[PDB]
Amino acid sequence: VNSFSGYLKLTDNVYIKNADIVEEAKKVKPTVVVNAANVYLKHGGGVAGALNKATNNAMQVESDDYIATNGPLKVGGSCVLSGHNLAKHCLHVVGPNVNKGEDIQLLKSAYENFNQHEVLLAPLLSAGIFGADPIHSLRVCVDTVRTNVYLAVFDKNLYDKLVSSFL
Ligand SMILES: Nc1cnc2ccccc2c1
Repeated sequence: VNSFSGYLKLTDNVYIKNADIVEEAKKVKPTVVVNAANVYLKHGGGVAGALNKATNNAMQVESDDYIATNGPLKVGGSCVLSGHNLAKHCLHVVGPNVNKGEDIQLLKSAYENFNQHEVLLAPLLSAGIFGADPIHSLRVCVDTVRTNVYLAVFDKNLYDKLVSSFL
């Protein structure tokens, strides 16, 4: 049993809810929250900006030190950093950004990072401002992630379309 409430069950391991991931993280304090990161860990907008704002910029300060030491992530890659006030850990995952011309085949590699964690609170990778089709992102999630994933969708209209269209 876990603390996640109000989710619709899509598969054995994938759950979905219309929710603000920031407000969900604050309530649950999950072991892992996933950030929709870029390779520079520059958290300016979208999920990254919303989570960073909720940490009072502490996520960005930590991230800048990580990049100064290690250099940029790979598209499809990840790193584990602090969850600050939101979670124990934040898994920063880089999905391909279609608005930068990145290979959408890298979305499966991105979701494979989730398999290193038994339970996660996450957004749909590459969806929203990353420019991918969220329906596609949910299909790749279900077909790639084997661990237990609780997906938060910010848009109510999109949530209803994701559920209604789910095969
Ligand atoms: N409170 C907010 C604001 N913006 C967001 C943008 C993308 C995903 C979630 C968000 C949550």
